[PDB]
Amino acid sequence: ADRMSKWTSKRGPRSFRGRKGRGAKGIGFLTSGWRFVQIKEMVPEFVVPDLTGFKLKPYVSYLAPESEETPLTAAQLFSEAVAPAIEKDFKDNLEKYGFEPTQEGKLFQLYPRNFLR
Amino acid sequence: GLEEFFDDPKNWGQEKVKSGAAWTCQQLRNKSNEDLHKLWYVLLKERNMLLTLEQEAKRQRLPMPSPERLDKVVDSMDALDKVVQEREDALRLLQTGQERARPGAWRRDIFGRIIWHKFKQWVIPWHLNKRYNRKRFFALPYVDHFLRLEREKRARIKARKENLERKKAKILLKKF
Amino acid sequence: YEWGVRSTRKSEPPPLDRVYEIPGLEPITFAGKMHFVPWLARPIFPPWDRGYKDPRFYRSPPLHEHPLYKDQACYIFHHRCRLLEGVKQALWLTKTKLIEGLPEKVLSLVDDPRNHIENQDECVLNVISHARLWQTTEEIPKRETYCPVIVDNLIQLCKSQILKHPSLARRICVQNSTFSATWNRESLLLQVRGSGGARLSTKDPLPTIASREEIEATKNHVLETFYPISPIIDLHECNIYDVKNDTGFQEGYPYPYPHTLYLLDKANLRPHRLQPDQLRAKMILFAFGSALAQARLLYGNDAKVLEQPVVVQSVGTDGRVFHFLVFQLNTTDLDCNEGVKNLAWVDSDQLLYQHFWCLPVIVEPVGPVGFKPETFRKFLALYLHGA
Amino acid sequence: GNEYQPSNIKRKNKHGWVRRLSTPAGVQVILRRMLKGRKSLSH
Amino acid sequence: ARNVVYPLYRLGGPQLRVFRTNFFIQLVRPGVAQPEDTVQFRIPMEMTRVDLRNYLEGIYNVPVAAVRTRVQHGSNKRRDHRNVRIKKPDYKVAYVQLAHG
Amino acid sequence: ANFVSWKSRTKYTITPVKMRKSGGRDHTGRIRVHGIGGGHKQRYRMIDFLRFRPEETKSGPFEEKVIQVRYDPCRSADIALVAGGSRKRWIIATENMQAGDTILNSNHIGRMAVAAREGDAHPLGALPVGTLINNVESEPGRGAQYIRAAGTCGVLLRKVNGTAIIQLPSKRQMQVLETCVATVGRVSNVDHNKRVIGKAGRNRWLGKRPNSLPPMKSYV
Amino acid sequence: MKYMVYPQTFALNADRWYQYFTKTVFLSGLPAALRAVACDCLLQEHFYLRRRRRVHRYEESEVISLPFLDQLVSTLVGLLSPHNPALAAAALDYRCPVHFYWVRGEEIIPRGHRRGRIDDLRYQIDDKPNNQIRISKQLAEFVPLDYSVPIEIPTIKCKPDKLPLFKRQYENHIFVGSKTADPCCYGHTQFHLLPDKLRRERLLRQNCADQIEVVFRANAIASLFAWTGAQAMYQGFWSEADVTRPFVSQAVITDGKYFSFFCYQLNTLALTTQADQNNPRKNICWGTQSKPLYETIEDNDVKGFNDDVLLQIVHFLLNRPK
RNA sequence: GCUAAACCUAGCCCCAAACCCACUCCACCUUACUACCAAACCUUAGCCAAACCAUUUACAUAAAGUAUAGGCGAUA
RNA sequence: GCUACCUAAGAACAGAUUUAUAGGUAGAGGCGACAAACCUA
RNA sequence: CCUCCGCAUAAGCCUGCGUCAGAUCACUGACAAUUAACAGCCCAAUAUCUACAAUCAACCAACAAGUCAUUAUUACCCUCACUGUCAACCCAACAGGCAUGCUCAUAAGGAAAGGUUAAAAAAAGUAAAAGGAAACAUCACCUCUAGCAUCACCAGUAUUAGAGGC
Ligand SMILES: [Mg+2]
Ligand SMILES: [Mg+2]
Ligand SMILES: [Mg+2]
Ligand SMILES: [Mg+2]
Ligand SMILES: [Mg+2]
Ligand SMILES: [Mg+2]
Ligand SMILES: [Mg+2]
Ligand SMILES: [Mg+2]
Ligand SMILES: [Mg+2]
Ligand SMILES: [Mg+2]
Repeated sequence: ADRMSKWTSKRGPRSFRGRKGRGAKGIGFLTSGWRFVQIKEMVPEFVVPDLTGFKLKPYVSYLAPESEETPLTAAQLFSEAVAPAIEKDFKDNLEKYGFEPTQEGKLFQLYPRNFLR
Repeated sequence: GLEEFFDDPKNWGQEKVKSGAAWTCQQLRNKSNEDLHKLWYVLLKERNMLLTLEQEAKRQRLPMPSPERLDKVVDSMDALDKVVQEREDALRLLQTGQERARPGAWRRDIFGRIIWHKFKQWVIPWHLNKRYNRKRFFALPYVDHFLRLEREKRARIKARKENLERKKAKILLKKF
Repeated sequence: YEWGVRSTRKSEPPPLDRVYEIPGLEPITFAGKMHFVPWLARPIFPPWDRGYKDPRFYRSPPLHEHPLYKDQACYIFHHRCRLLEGVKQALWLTKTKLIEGLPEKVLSLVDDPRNHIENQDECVLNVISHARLWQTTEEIPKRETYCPVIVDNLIQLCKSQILKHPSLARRICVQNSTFSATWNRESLLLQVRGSGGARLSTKDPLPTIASREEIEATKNHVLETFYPISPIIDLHECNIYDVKNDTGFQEGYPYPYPHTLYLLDKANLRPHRLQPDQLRAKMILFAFGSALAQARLLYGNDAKVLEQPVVVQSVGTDGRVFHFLVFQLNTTDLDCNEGVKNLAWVDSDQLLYQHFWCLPVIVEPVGPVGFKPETFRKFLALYLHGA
Repeated sequence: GNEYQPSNIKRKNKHGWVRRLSTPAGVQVILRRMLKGRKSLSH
Repeated sequence: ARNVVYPLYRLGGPQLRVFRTNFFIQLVRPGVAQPEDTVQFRIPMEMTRVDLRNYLEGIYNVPVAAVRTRVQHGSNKRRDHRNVRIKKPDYKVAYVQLAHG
Repeated sequence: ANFVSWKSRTKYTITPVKMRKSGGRDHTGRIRVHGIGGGHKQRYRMIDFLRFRPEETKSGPFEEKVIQVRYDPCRSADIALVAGGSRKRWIIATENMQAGDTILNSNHIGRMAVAAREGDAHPLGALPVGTLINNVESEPGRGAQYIRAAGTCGVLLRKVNGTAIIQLPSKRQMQVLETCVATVGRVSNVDHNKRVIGKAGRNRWLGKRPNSLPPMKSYV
Repeated sequence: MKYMVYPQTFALNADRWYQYFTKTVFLSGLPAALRAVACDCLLQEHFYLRRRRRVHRYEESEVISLPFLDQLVSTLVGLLSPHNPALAAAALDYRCPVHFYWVRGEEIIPRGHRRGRIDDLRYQIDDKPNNQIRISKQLAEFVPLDYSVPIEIPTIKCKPDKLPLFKRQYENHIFVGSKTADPCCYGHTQFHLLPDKLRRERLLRQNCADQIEVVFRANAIASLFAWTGAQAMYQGFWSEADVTRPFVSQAVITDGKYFSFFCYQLNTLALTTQADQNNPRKNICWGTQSKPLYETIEDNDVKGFNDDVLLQIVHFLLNRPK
């Protein structure tokens, strides 16, 4: 006879506790003997680089000046990236410019996205 | 090296940690992607230091040495994330141009309202998906009176706010 | 009346509308959207396939496209194979003669009291207390765990009695034993694939039991078939078969000649177990199977009279009740129904005890009841039989 | 008297959302609560 | 790896790496007396135990050996001026017992 | 209200299976029959309605050997689970049908009557008019519906050209074709009516809670 | 309530905490055709048997190595039957557990309706080595009865929860592997096969470098105090009446890739707090480093027979009462 | 004297005009707030008023509350 | 989801017994050893 | 001096006499807790066996007629994830119930006397001479209807199914 709480872990009986969980992402699979096998394939993989020798400190000193908030406009960035290649090529078929027909073969595709955060 | 899980032991007890302002977004926007990874990891370390320090301050039931430092590091990390999202959005706009980064649609749900549903990456197909076919995303005529009633409630709040604002304006002009 | 109502069967398909029956125009079905819904025309999808190959849902290829599906189906004898007519069916299928009473060739070792363990009935009662009383943490265990443990105990007693003579010390006992073999009898092809207990093997085989005069006299022995029940019933219809012979052991195995086998039904229910005559026939059939397996391992599929008759023994245990036998085959022309055939000498109902009483009354003694160690003398003699 | 002897499995059965959404009158019930604007839109 | 859908993975997919993992962490002093070889933390609501091992190995390269998870439900007996049940921040806590003494 | 029907298997097998009772309750969930259902637990085995059912790769008559009439809760008379060839089938035991006897099912209708056994089943053309019969079918191959209770018996009152007429257990004339097969004699568990429960324990254990001439029929 | 001490334990540095739960002395050291027979068994369960089911490491020791050690122990008993006469009177139980109760621990339960009071912090240990040989004559003592030693056992640092454990209720079974009614009171030796989830390969996947040794020593100490308390109970002793003649035990623990031995001269059949004040006696559990016996896997036969393994097997299998 | 009183002003009221609501990331029809394997429309009814009860009966201005219909009894 | 009756599938000691759990019968009803009793003060 | 309880799991609730301070027979805010082997959470296809109860299971002795078994062939390699664990607890009157495993008073647990005085009327107990009362269901039986099948009756066939009477 109580309902206003959330539906977190503790609700009712054994299996009723058993199915749901908090906000994890699943890692393995359930096979015989009620034994879970978790592959290294589906696991999270957090490989950060080496931090030695990077001179950019975590905070920025207040002695530096201020600038203008230049949002990464798609046309502006596209012009800035494709200006020299198109300028040389027209002075000289967008595959030379790198236009992607489909991202079906790339590691980090965009539509759908397969990267992480 | 667990020694980084606490902050610098030298600054302990100094009542204030002399930290600079957060990195400006456009200023941070001029750094490389590898440099961006470096900045994010450094931000993670400093933020962890902040969380541990604040929780310990609660455990010691005392004030905080540098209260603005935690939120400042959070804000700088958020700005770096904004830059990362801007770059990924520029990539999505250039390469294919789809608007919402996840593929999805606008449709109607069993509550009868108009919404945008998100598709989910799943193996089996929509002609055999045992769960997705159970998703009753259809509405017969039995949603009419409730839908118009929802319109009615929306309009009631609308006229209420308008009347409140204009009458408050009338009293305000009466004050002059 | 055909069995089974249609109610819990599959749902009948509703009538597809004539919109799909349009001769020229493909209807605007539910394909573009994602709603198996009423507000449109029903999408009709073709047969798609899962391109990915994964363990989780990879279904078998059809069993007409299988790489090995012969027209001549194998009649199989497995560990669950309860024969129909009992040992008559076993004698029909394996083409073997039965002789009541044990064979005296090994039984002559049990005549002298020198081949006996000291306080043999006392050590037997000790095994009885270990099994029926002191097996597990429970107060009174069921025979399901006890009887196989009792077989293990008797096997250990036999292994420990080896100080008197090193001969059976040249023998080993291995578990997880699964042999398989084929035999063509009268017209039918049969395959026995059996996994059992106490694969008791050694280096050299034991000698023959009876003389070749009895082998010639086996021509007069006739298989009493059943009618109208043919003796091909109570097998497993292996419609997909694979022609081979399985010795149960790969190459490089020392001491691979079989001697004897031990079987029991570890069932929680007598209904879940083999019947006593049925278990005796099961032991006889598994004996013939391991014998034919050794014959194929030694000289292969030569359907004729073997130069040395292959012989092995086996015993079933009911927890207290045991039934032992020894079988000697010398011929392999199982398609032929005459001539020399296998022979069997058996001693059934060789019980360890009448029953077990775990608690007193008010009175009767506690422990094993109706114990007879002369059958235990016979079993211990069989443990050294042919060595 | 101890009549209310509730149980969570039967609770989410007889008062849940799937069952309350299985027949369209319950969908109307959901909508009625929605225009009533409660919080516990189901049980 | 919180607040995002991770990519769908098949039988033999690529190793789904990270770029800048957002799952920050907080390791506090123990409250009751505890053994020496373990340090615990108030990890956020998302990551796995092996994920905690990996995040520690990334940040500091610690010798993670054992990993522990307990779901402390926040309490729900404390009321606001509107007199309503307002549950606290619930938290799932973790512990990494570190190796090599 | 989604109770699936108890008879869920479609293939014949020698063993009984667990079936779900109704207790008089209909598939609309209310009791359609008063005082029905709820006895001691029993399982449902496939009872073969066709006495002579041809097997795989076979034709004509076939004999078989029985195992044991046990008291099967699925029937009122005794039971004859019998194996023949490679097929096992449980039929209703006759008045004189014991274990160890061989039972032959034949379908051939001879020129004259056939002196069959006590528990033998044959076509209507292979039987004398005025013979005690049991397990009477209604059509050729439909299955032995009529005259199947314990101790019941029926006499073939007349035989016409390709037709038989038999008095049913209610002394009602039933006229079927000669292409229908029936078993001779009376069914087992005789004098089951002559029995006294003594108390209400057996009647309540029989699946029961407390409570709330004809013209000649033809089939050819 | 009772704490639970699983034999094939998981925890790091667990030998010390299990030792404080055991209050034993932890010391290093010790107190023909066989090699061919052992290689034959290894080849039998490894190569000479055709596996119908494909060999899954989901049952790695569960499909091969347990039958391997079983064959080794049975054939070893058969071979050494000439050497030690008491082996004739010995039973060889296989894959059977034994149960006993440890009684040590005293602290008020922290928070609740049973506050402040002393509660008998019992614990129940029930476990199985792979195969146990049981002797009808009690073995002699390795060190003397109450043979003192220089070092002191490690002591607990905190409550019984901060190390990996749990406390449940289960029936207080105190069993030698059998009831009191069986004749074979003491034991001959024991043979333990490790669980798969703590594999040395899995330990290599783990960061725990040396603690496989801790694992072996701990499960051995558990089995040793187990069989010893079984001796004490079958000897009629109690915590109400301390046992005097030394509790003698011997055992082998294996994990397929290595082997190890252990022995026990247990002394404190009563280790409860009400008697722990008047407690000058102390028990000892001896064991040396684990070592590998079977080295590699060729196609036909194995090579590099670590002859110390079978020699120590005979050595622990040969001792007898006088 | 204490309890107490009293105080404006929150925002509601009707209208005028005008067409509105629905994507921080996420998840959300299984036990809704959990990342994953082989089915829809089918006439509203009824009282009330007849002094009880039954056919009948509702769920811009002007002609005109006239022509139509009423157990020709109440009205629409 | 109490209770009435039934199904599924467990439990205790001697039946027309009781009961842990799911599920089913909706008022113009079901259920009823029929008390013109029950089905949430 | 009490304890026919108590300890656990089950269900069910939801941190609810843990810690540091306030002052409300003398509750509020902040901080800390419960680190699994037990229990869930499962199980790659297509066919094919699965009559021989259980009661200590060996006899006797039955009826209410039995609560539990694979096998054949193909495909398949990588391992320890996630979630419950606390407590003086739950339903109701402003008398009671709670399924299951152990201890049958005990190792655990608990306090009916706020303080006094010793009135009647009442309530509970002890004691008292002398006398010793001054209808419904149902077995059995009878009657009636129905000659037969794929969602009840019924997977049944008039020694059957249903309805009435005593
Ligand atoms: Mg946990
Ligand atoms: Mg009126
Ligand atoms: Mg209910
Ligand atoms: Mg476990
Ligand atoms: Mg608890
Ligand atoms: Mg007390
Ligand atoms: Mg009091
Ligand atoms: Mg008083
Ligand atoms: Mg008197
Ligand atoms: Mg008197």
